[PDB]
Amino acid sequence: MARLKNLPQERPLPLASLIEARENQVLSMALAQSDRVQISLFSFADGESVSEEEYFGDTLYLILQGEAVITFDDQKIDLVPEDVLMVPAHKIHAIAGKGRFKMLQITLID
Amino acid sequence: MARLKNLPQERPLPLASLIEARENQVLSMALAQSDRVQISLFSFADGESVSEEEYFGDTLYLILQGEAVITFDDQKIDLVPEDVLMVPAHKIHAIAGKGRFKMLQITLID
Repeated sequence: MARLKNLPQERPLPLASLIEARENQVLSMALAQSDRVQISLFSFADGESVSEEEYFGDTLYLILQGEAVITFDDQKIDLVPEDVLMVPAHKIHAIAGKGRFKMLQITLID
Repeated sequence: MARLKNLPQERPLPLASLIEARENQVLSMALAQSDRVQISLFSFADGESVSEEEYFGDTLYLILQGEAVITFDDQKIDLVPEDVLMVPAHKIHAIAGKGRFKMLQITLID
């Protein structure tokens, strides 16, 4: 079964408050158990993660806190809190922090 | 095919900036074309919409701008910008603005 998880149901909280940010560690939390959609919170700093990724489905990134940079093909795109960017299926890309940051990722597995 | 849509791909924007808010009108924008997940932006004011809803899948609400109140069963829960609340499948609920507001809704069709 598809289900949302790890989110408040009785007292609302800011989404950024659900994950810490660390200088030297990468943190992640799944917000869905689903075969059709992956929804995750992530935090890291600088290039502590920074793998090149290429997903089979479309992805939206939402910056919750801090600044980040996304790289693909021709461009470095800078992001600040509240920015959203959609990266289409099969677009090779990488994301890195400009310092510490927190983001929400939604990816279609499709 | 499942796909994300109506989101910037080359210049990031704040999610709240993608929809206006109006006193007397309800606005909506789909951010996905999918059979597995519904992702939408909505804005309205007060009880201009305010239907009681009951979804077959889990829903997360994220307040982008303005204030809102969610009602279900025993409780009125107040929300402010950046708050997230998850409302599980089959929980009857209603959402109303405390004035104008904008929100993101993610609902599993499952």
